[PDB]
Amino acid sequence: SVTVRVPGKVNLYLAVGDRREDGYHELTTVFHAVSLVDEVTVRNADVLSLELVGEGADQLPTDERNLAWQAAELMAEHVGRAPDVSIMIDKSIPVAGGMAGGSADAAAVLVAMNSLWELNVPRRDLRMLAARLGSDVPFALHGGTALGTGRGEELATVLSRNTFHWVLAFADSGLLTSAVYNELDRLREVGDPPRLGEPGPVLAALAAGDPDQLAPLLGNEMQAAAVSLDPALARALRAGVEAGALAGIVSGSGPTCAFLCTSASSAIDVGAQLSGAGVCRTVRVATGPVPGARVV
Ligand SMILES: Nc1ncnc2c1ncn2[C@@H]1O[C@H](COP(=O)(O)OP(=O)(O)NP(=O)(O)O)[C@@H](O)[C@H]1O
Repeated sequence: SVTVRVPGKVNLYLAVGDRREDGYHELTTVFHAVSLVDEVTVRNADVLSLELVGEGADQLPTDERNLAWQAAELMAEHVGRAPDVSIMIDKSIPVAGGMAGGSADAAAVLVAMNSLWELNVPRRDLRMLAARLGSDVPFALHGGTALGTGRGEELATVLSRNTFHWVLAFADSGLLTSAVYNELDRLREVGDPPRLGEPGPVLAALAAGDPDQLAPLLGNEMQAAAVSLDPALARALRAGVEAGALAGIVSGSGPTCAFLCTSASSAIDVGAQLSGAGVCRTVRVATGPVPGARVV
């Protein structure tokens, strides 16, 4: 038996290219792994099986619709083997919370099988499988913080002088990424929504470990479009700041709102205030960066 710990992610920066076709938007993102994690335990078995435990885990498929299952099938096929493993996932990355928990579990399956079967295929081969699986699996292997420029290309590692302290808050209902991109396209036709800074300043603030410098540079071009559809998000972001956060953004298409705090103490206090105030379904504290999928 091998257990791998793998983190969920938040996007600190997301610039979304103008629609082209067939209706694509080129994404430039700064990905940041944070300490809400799943732990995936893989053992040899007679047949592939998958079980998940933890809040929300009962909502998830336990067959080939689950990326972790597809990961086990791909890793085994890659080494000409049958995927004869049992997979147990202790899920603590909030479900449907926009932090790419199925992608983290898939990355963890790759790493757990690599270690369990004593194969030790190189990291390059794992990144290759992760790309086949889906667009967030590569970052779950990578972990830390990284800048991503587009579909294939390597992620670029960004090191920080100190850890950052987050409050992460999850709305009781997610939005379809489809709809948010539509409202983004429309807001741009009808007007001029926020267009982001360049990502170099964001990387410099991260490198410096300076949350006061990072805070006004967090951004997400999808946020306006989310907030257009669910205006409640606007009051939630304001509430988090009223609670003492430096800044808050929506991550991705939501439902994660991410609030950068000055310290672990501050995040505890901001988190308490936000939980008390009921603007969100779930409120959690976290630190980042943390490592990607690794055997524990
Ligand atoms: N172990 C898993 N494998 C694959 N899909 C999953 C898994 N868990 C949840 N999902 C699916 O993805 C949605 C729930 O999200 P989850 O994977 O919990 O983080 P997320 O909300 O997907 N973040 P993102 O990848 O950024 O969209 C639902 O439609 C689920 O069916």
